[PDB]
Amino acid sequence: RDPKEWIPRPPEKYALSGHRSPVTRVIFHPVFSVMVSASEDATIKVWDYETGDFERTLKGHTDSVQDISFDHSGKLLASCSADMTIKLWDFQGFECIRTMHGHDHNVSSVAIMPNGDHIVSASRDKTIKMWEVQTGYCVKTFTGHREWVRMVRPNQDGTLIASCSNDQTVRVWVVATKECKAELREHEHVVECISWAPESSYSSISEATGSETKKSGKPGPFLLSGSRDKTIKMWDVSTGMCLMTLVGHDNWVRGVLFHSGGKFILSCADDKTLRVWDYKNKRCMKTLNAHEHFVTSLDFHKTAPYVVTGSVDQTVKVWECR
Amino acid sequence: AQYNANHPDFPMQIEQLERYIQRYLVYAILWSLSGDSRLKMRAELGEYIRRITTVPLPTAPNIPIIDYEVSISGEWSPWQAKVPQIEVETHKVAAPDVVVPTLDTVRHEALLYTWLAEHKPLVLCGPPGSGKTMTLFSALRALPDMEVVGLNFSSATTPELLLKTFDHYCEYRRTPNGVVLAPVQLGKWLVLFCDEINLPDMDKYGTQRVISFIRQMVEHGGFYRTSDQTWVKLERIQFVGACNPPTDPGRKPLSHRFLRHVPVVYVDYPGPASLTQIYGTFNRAMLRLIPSLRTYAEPLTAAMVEFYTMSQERFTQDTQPHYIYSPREMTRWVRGIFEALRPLETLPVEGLIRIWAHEALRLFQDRLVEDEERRWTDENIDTVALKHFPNIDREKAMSRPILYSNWLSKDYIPVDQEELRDYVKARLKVFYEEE
Amino acid sequence: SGFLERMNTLLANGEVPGLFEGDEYATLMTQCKEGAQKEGLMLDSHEE
Amino acid sequence: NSVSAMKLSPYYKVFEEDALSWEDKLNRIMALFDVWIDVQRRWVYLEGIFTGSADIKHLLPVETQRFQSISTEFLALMKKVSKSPLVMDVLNIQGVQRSLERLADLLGKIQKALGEYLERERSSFPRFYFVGDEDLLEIIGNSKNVAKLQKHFKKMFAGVSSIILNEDNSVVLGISSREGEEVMFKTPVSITE
Amino acid sequence: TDGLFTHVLRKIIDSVRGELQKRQWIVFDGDVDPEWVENLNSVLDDNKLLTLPNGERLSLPPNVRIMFEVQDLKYATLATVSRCGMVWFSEDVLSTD
Ligand SMILES: Nc1ncnc2c1ncn2[C@@H]1O[C@H](COP(=O)(O)OP(=O)(O)O)[C@@H](O)[C@H]1O
Repeated sequence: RDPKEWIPRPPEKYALSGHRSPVTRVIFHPVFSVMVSASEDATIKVWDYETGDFERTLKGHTDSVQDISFDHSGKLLASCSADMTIKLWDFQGFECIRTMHGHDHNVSSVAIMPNGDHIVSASRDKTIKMWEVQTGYCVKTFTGHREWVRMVRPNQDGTLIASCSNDQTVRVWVVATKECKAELREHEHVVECISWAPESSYSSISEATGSETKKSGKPGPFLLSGSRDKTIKMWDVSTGMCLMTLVGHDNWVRGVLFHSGGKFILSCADDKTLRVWDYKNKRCMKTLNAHEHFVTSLDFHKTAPYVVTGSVDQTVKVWECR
Repeated sequence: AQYNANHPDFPMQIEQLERYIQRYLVYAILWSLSGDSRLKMRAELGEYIRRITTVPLPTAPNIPIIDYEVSISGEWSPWQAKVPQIEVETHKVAAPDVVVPTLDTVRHEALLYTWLAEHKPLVLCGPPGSGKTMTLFSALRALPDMEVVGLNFSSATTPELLLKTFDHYCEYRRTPNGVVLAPVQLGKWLVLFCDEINLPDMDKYGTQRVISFIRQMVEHGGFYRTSDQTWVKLERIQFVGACNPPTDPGRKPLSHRFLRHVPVVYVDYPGPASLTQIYGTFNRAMLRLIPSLRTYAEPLTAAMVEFYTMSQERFTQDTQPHYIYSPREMTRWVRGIFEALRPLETLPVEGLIRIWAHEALRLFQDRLVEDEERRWTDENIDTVALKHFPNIDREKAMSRPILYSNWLSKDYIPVDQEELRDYVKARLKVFYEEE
Repeated sequence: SGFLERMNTLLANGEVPGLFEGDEYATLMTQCKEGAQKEGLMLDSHEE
Repeated sequence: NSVSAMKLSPYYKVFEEDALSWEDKLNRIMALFDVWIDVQRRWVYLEGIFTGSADIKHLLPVETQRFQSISTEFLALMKKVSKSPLVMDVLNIQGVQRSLERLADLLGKIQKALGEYLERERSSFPRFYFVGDEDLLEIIGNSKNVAKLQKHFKKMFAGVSSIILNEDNSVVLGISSREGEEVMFKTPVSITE
Repeated sequence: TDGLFTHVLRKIIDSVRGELQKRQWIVFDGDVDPEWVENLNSVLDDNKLLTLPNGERLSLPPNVRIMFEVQDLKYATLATVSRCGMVWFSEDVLSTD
């Protein structure tokens, strides 16, 4: 097992199935060896991926839960549901310590800042809102999108937050001054998912795309935007140019992310497959028939060689990597 | 005069001028007295001229004179020498721009160029899809000093439709001789292409206002500005018309007073031989994507031509108004197959037939009204395919639920009904909570 | 019937000559410049 | 000034038409060339930025392509001026007036879009921090033409009003102050190397 | 972005249309208070420089003269008075005749 090169394999490890509704998203706990998944039955079930044993359900949401996230310490879980509410969970006690209102429609994303003192969320009211962890007050609103904003994700340092909306555009914002750094629009259809480039991949991205080394030394933040036109595009936030376009998915791309080692791209779509991409050569090695229905999301563990993929068939699967 | 310009050292001599004019005059008479008639009538006029004239004529026993142009040297030369068997590039197969040369095409393009060079108004008459718009646009490519503007006439068309175009593409300027209308640009002649001139309805007294308006602009070189009752003179403006035959439903015959200024050229439907040549070239270029399928170009073209012929005669405007079939359908037929073959790196012969059959249904069956016609199309598609493509898997290519979609794959591939139903049901669930 | 007339020209040509006049035509030229710059090409004349 | 004296002349009445005609041409010459000299100057020190810098294309891709579109049409306009360099013909150019106004506007838009490039360029030479953006663009753009750089050394040095160069203007021989005092470099600096 | 006085001085310094070869005079016709006139301390001193917040420094050409036309100096500080040569125009200079 190469410590930065493992990829998932067709033989699944565990097939966890307790949800009564399609699984929306699946995430890994940064510290503990435990798994958290959110579904459309207003439940957030927590699983252990080493033994595949269900532990507990985090209920309290009225309607379907759309996104969940963890802070850096793993002590807080931020969940957003379609009931216009954002709930903050004390993970040690497994209770809802704060409920956040203010969105005028369905909330489809949520994330905790790397500093851990602020929460960013995006909803169907065409706004991206920011909240305080301590007080639960809305402090900033990022307007400018013309349609439903589906996902919002911050960069490594938390200074920039990216958002993808139904307006077929991907916008990068500056948290400090709320300005739109760039408007990345090349997808011909609605963009579903976004993902940033980890620090271990800037050199690989620069040498793979043929981009010359910059005098500053920083190649610039790189963004991925999977959309429903069955294409995956990698962008240069600094320059606003689409570095490459990945083709090969048979349906709408629902999730995309980098390998922890920054060597491959993992992406799941509605074609019932999970695909591993080589951005070095702009081609796909392995296609995994993950589920019997649409694949809603995927996540890649930072250290352990495990991949989790949610699906509409109400099944959460854990993949060994070899 | 152009010949003398090209030959400054050797001006054209009288005996060459005498020969050239005499051949041209006979060539001019045939195209001026029978250009608005069928091919049979054109041949009949040529026979009558041959029986009475003394000008030297082509010696071909059966080729009509209309197939011979007049060379600048002063000798008859067949039109067949200017229609070479070209090879279209694969990426421009059945494109709107590309025109396959044909005997009728070159004759009309030269005739269209002659009238257009004089800025003389002209009207192309023929059934829809026969090539009236194409031939004119092809001729305008030989005249870089002209800009074409497309106007579509309807039953409610009235002269202000021409007026609003004038403000957009021309400007009114004050001159000492009066108000003169000219295009905003300089040096190019504006050509107003009126696609359906004969639909504008007559009043109860049998007069079309726009036709009289066009007649006024061409005979008197201008019109009247109704805002200030000021005469306006047209400059660098040309009129070109297109229309279906007046006997077609909804069409009205044009006024005789309008017809004197406007020669009419008849563009009939291409014959089976012409259609085979035109779409055989398209098929050969299109089928170069799959080298293993290049041997099927001829049977594919014959099948496309044959089924188009049977469909055209079976369904006519008598039953339903929209039962109009033209080469446009076959152009869409080639486009449909070419798009379905671009992403595929290989395909068996049965797969090509399935795509060929799929496009036939989407073009000739979607507009049929009752089930009897649809069943007729289904049966005859199989018979045509079997007749031109023997010894192939019938069931593999003629599976009745012929469904093609790019929903379940990155490319346009056949999709089974059951998987398609499941996917649409899953999509509908998302469609409910989104839209 | 005028509803169909505008539709008839729009279908075949993709543009209605008698739609944008006066300020509307002047206004249209603004985002036409703005739209062209966004997609990359630079155009200045009203005809292009 | 000469024609204005004709305006007060009592005999101007028999030459109202022609003298007034020259005023229309003379004033239009002034209007055409007042923007021309500026537009020419901007293009001179903007092309040096976009040609002498290799990293500007990757760091500033969107507006670099815009400059080449501006540059080529400026070259196209200047080329046909070279074809007919008569003052009346270039004045009688179809749309010569508006063509320079968009040139002034487009070059201005490009110039305002270089702010972050010049700020980073100041790190290479520390003394560039005491030079305005307009002057710094002139300094970097006109590096090849060192003749016009003599007016900027006073803003970067305490007493170096101007430098002393060889006939080829390729090797720095010394420096000069505002009073004419000169310092002869022991080892002259070559710009070619 | 340059102000009114800076733009006038910068054009003279640039001398695109031969400004330096002329006699340029800048007259400040109005009231003088330390809010704006103290910004000319370096201009009116031996430095002869107009220092801007952006770090740009504009040397005063030898052919330009800074002029003030004022009716009173009840608000001007000692720094402004000491940096300029005073020419007193009593009302008796311009008689009724
Ligand atoms: N020689 C030819 N080469 C290529 N295409 C042809 C040829 N003859 C006919 N066609 C097809 O016939 C169609 C003519 O349609 P069009 O000219 O638009 O009809 P109309 O002039 O009645 O509107 C075109 O789409 C063209 O593809």
